[PDB]
Amino acid sequence: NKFQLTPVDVITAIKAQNAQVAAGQLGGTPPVKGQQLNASIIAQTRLT
Amino acid sequence: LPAGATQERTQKVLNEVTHYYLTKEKNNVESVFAFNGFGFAGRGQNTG
Amino acid sequence: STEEFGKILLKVNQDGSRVLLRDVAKIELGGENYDIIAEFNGQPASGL
Repeated sequence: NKFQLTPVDVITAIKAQNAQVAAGQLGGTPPVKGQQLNASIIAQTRLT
Repeated sequence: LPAGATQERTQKVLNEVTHYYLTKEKNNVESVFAFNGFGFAGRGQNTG
Repeated sequence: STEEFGKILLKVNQDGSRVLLRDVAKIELGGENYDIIAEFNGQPASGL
């Protein structure tokens, strides 16, 4: 109440900040011709 | 191929494997089915 | 049809001009994924 929040705010924060996001790859199929780099893109990982 | 190697590179080497089998062994070889994408260590742009 | 898809309306501009899907992207039939190039004697192929 102090900060004008319900458990809905908490639940929304937890699902947003504790997430495993798939973000694709740099230089992935289908590729441009003459590409040397193929690396995974990493974004949010579940908290631990 | 090694870690990071783009599909395009793995194709060069694959086109070489088919070339050799279609010349140096023309008498024994019937066909080469080249699969630039997956091996048996895994799938990935660096395997074939 | 790719033609139907390109004619998808994304936005109407303030002056009244249309922003179509083909205005921001390249519609084309293609594959579910591009991870495996399979050549047969260096020709494009499919199979079972």
